[PDB]
Amino acid sequence: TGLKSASDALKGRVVEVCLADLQGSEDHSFRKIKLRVDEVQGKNLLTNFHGMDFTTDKLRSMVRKWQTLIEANVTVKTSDDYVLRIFAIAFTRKQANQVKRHSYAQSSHIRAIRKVISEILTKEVQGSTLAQLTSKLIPEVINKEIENATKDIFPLQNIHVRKVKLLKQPKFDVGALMALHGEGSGEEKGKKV
Amino acid sequence: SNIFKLQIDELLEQVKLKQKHVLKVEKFLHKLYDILQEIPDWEEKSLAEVDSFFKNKIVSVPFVDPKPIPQNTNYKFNYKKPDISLIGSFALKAGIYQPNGSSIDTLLTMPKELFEKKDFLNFRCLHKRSVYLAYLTHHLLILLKKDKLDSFLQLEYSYFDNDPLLPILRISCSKDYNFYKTRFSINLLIGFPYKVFEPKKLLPNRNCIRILPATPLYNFSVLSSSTHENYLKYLYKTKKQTESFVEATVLGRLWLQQRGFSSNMSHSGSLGGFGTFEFTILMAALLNGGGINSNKILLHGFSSYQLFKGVIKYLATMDLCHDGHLQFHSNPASKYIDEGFQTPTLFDKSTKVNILTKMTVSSYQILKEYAGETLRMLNNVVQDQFSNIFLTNISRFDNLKYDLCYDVQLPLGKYNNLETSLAATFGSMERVKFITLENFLAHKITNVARYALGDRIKYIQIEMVGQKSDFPITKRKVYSNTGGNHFNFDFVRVKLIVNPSECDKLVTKGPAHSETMSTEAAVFKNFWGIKSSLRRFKDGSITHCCVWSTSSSEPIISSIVNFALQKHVSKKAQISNETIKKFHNFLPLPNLPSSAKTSVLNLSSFFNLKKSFDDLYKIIFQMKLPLSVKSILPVGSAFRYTSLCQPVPFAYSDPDFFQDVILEFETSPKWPDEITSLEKAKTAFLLKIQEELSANSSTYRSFFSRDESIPYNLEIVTLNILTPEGYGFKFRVLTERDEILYLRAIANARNELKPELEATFLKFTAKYLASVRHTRTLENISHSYQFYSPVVRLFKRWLDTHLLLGHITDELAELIAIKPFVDPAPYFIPGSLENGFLKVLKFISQWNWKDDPLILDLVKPEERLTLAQYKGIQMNFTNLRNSDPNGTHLQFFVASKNDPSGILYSSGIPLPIATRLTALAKVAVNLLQTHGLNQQTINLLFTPGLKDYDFVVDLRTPIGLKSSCGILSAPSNFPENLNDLSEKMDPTYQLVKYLNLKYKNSLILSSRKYIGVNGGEKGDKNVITGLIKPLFKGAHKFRVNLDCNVKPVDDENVILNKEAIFHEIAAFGNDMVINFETD
Amino acid sequence: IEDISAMKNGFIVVPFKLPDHKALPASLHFMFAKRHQSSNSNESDCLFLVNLPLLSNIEHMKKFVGQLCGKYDTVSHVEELLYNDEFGLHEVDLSALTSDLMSSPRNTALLKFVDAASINNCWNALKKYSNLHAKHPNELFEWTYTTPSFTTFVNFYKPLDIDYLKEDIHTHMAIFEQREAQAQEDVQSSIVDEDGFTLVVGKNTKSLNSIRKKILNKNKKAKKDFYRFQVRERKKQEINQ
Repeated sequence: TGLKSASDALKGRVVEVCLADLQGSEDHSFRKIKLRVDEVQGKNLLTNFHGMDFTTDKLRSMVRKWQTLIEANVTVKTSDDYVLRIFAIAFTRKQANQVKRHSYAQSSHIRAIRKVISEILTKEVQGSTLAQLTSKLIPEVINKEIENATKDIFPLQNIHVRKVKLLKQPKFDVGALMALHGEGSGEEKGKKV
Repeated sequence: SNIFKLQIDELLEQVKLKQKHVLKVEKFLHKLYDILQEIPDWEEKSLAEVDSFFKNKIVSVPFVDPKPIPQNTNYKFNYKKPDISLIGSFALKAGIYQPNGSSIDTLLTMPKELFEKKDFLNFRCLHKRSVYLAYLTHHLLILLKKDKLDSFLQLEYSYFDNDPLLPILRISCSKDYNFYKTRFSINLLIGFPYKVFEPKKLLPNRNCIRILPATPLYNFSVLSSSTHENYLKYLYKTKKQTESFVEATVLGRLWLQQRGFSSNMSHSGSLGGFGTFEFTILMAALLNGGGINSNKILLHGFSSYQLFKGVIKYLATMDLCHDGHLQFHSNPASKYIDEGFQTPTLFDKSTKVNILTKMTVSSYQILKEYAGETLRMLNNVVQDQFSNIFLTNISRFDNLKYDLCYDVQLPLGKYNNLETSLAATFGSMERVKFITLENFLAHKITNVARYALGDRIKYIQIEMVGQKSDFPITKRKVYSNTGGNHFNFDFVRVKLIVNPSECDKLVTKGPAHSETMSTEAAVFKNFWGIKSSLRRFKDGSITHCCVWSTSSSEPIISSIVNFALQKHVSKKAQISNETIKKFHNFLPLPNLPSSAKTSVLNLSSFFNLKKSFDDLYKIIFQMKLPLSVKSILPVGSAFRYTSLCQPVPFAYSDPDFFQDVILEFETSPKWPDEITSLEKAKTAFLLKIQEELSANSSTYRSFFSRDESIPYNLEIVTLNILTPEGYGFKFRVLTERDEILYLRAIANARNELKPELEATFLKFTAKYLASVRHTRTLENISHSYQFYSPVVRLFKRWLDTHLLLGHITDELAELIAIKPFVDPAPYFIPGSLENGFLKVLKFISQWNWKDDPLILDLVKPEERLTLAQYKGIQMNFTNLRNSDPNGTHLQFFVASKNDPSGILYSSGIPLPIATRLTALAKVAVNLLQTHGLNQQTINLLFTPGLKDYDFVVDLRTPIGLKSSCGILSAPSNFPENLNDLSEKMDPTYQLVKYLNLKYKNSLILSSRKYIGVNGGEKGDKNVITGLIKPLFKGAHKFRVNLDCNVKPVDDENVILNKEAIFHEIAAFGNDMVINFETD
Repeated sequence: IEDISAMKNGFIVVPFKLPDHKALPASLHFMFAKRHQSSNSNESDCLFLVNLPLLSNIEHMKKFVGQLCGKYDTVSHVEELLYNDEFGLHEVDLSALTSDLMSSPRNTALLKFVDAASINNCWNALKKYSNLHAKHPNELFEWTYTTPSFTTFVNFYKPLDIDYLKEDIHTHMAIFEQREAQAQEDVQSSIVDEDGFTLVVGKNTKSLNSIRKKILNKNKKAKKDFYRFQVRERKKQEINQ
């Protein structure tokens, strides 16, 4: 109706979908994501990436006693002017042939691991846009970068990113959104009198 | 904030010549006012004798229509003599030494009783002004005959401030007592009493004129031609208070002149209506006010730059036309009421005249964005742009100020054909509202343009080209039967600066459909008629709208202007613009289904390329290698929306066909420590990728090329995936063991091989590393700068037509072309392909290398280079220009946040090629200002070369390659083996590459790589031009380090073996070559 | 002008024709020649060939001396071409410059012979050919262009053959990993200097060239108090100011 049209009653809604439902597989059965409605055209809501989050059962299924969890977070501004608070969790593994039951890190190994986590994931951002970062963290490969960069210090099973928050977003740029989706323009029907 | 004061001081030293050309014109002014002191007077007289007075003299009388008749002009004249004093720029010592020739003022007021107190009727106050000027004209001719100066001076009727209702008498010093040198004209304008009126009939809504419409032009003209001296009174008062005023006058009128807003007039199809004394009296109002709490925005004590900043900031933020204005009085405050007048408005309470009604609404509207842009570019501490603010001239070209320029030919004939040629109304109320047909038709055509475009444009300007504000004594006015008129133009130039997000929107909606139509729906369907329609949309919404058809050649704004002209102003008028048509069909038409009816801002071929890459990227991430693929990501020109041939499926002979993509894996520590085994391990990974792709995705086709672009590593094999959708991709592998390995080759290289290997490492950085963030920032910038991609395709077509592209890199072309977008100042952002391309060429003509870099920030308007970053790239430019000052081997220093080193994209270009680029741009800008924007001008601008280039080796093909290159005037398949791709492609590019690579010290070659963008209708005409080096001007003796091709005739001297070298050029391309020429 | 047949400091003009071109209405190319000798492997009894033809491969230098032998009955051990850097692709050797293993002027070429009799024979024989062109240009023995520029070089768009570069990658990576494991074993044994000294070697340093290059790239505490003379000097410094 006039006085609150529907296309601006929308445009603020975020939806929380499952990455398994968005990607067809089931190894993304955790890791829900948020899509923010930006532009309405022709009974379609075109969305953009708004965040990422684990389910609580995943990290409760990861936490075990007799190890340490090193968790880090950095507030990074991308190659757009999106600024993101992006998190990271990692758990200290025990090696194969380790007979002591503990496998704790000595907290300087925690500070050094958290240092290289912050450095290399703030190198993975700033060197990405939002679309490039999203396509980077779909196939879990920043976790492989953390694992390869950190096996010099501690073994570190199941590193994950676990949470990505938007903080500020630059402007709209309908052209950039429609280049993320695909084109479209309508000349429609005409009244027949 | 340091060098601005030195800029003000050097500017005043450049503009001041105030001792030499001032006292001699003061003495000739002494002679002039003594002559009009000794003029004889004239008694009380009448019209039935004044017609016989000026019956067959040498001097005519000017007038406004109708020629006044004695029935309703029972009128009388009294010739009393008024006082004389000086007014204006000379009176305030604000004289500027423009080579055009500035003006200078005389005071001719009137006594208080000689003319009756009924100045509110039908222009006979200005008719007694005209007969006053008529007898002063004839007897001033008499007095100059008796003072013998009939030789060199010329007195001429003109229009005071381009007003057809206000003539004046100007002396020009035409060809001790001869004079032909300084600013020429001296004008003879009048005044009135300070009280000619009743004070309730001065605000411009009033009326008493013949058949209640307002006459704002009329009661502004009588108020201006009364008061030319109270402005001097309180202006001199404010000049006695503040001492920054005269500097503010000269630099503000310099600003207004160098962006072309001169106070000539506006209403009659003139850009302008704003200038020096309006600027300075509003400056004085800003001194004595500016706030609703009587906030004195300015103080009369500080410097001139702070005062100019305050005035520009105020008239940038504060809107004066559409909602509200600030009133100021003289004999002071400035109060903001929120009542707009639909007129650029600032009001008085002393003279009681709206001053800026000589300014029109659209010219104020565009001056407001000019002042806002000036505020934006003087309120940033990073750069140094006083040349952009004051020193450059932006109005000297007809095209760099306005994105679109249409020629309205109006062959309507005469006044008695006006009724049934002009499709508007013409009669009483329009003629009393707008005095002449000039400003009547101009106001109507800018209203029709504003309604026909709406949000499809930003601002509008109307120019009556060919308008002459001077006329001889042989006519009472300006008689002009020019191009089919009887008024003061020949044709019309309608000029547009657009909103590039909404030009080619093919539906321009009105309001929605109610049960009974609103006033907007009424005027919309009246305005459109046959085009108007009622449409329901995909979201279920009924709007009034109209549908246009995008062509590649025509922007639909052209069809909108053409329709709204042949419906609402005339019917037999013509609208021409072939500049945009020539520039739009210079871009190649892709062989796509229904691609003559596409737009020019349509990137859908690029989007289909990106979707085919998305499918390939999916299967590569889902295949399983010994290392997980970290990032596979595209870096090609058609991924940053740059390629000439926008990608058509199944097109081998496009040199931008195979798009570069870079993949990298996890950081394995088992990468080999040596460069050749490293490249062989990378291609072992590529061999694994290729065999798994040919195992499962059999619809993809794949072979292996061999990269040769990075020198001295000869193992860089890249595979090429041919998608089923019809596209091709060169895959590279980047490791983290590449840059450290190259850098240690720099480290332990031999000591005279280090710059050579540094060039190798620069090629590696430009290809692998820096290109990724390059294509990322250009793809993120090209959606906020809408016209960047078509002006780059046009600019690289220009480079390939003039055959430079084999030396100047495409990323250098892209950075050169992005400069007038990310830094459009002092101009606006390019809203047309024409404006963008000509602004690129204007910049590269204007860009002097050896003191100025090309450092630029790739950011959207409204990530940055800070002050430290800007000083760092400034300082390393100075480092390079003191290690080499004259540009021996680094010719361009273009740099950004993604590359602060400059040398990266501009290494390896020869000084002949760089000087040919700057010279060809200088040639183009001087020829464009010489001839003008014409079709033959644009055609000769795109004629290839024909200059001091020496060889023309002309080569052809077995088959022209535009069918298999996708430029239509049909390949849809790949052959059964992937080596017929070779004979479908063309060899001229790497042929001339190998030839220049061998002969690089003796002569430098050039060709065109896109063979039939420029090589005719078939795709065959490709030339090879050679230029001999600066060493080879004599005949040297044989030493060891010559690197030439020898033919000595005597024993000492050796000369070039020219016959054998182009014979073996012909042998290297002996199927391709057909012809040789030497200039 | 034709009769010039010998330059200033030991050089020889050997000119030859160019075949039929469709757009050239006596197209002649030159070869500078100079004999020289040294004592090393392949710089002794060599001919400096300057301004050699554009990609003059092995086979038409081979037929050049072959029809020299079939025309004037010379001796020629010509099956080799050296220093033939035509387009400028092998100025440096980046393999040897980046790593030690698998390792250890402009427009010139090296034509080696084996016999001093052969170098004197072919030197005076091409001097005779220089002189006989210098007196008459008519029936010189010439360029038989059974075109090698169109097959022995035209690879620029032909794709590389799969099994070929497969086998190339296979044998190259085999021999490289072989001598790389050798270079790791050599440094990770107990390097003992021949007096008694034992070389310090890292855990995973994998070569000894790396050790010496790390050497080449890598080529106090306090007190202003507490001493009798130091506090005496600072007390006199307070006296100074």
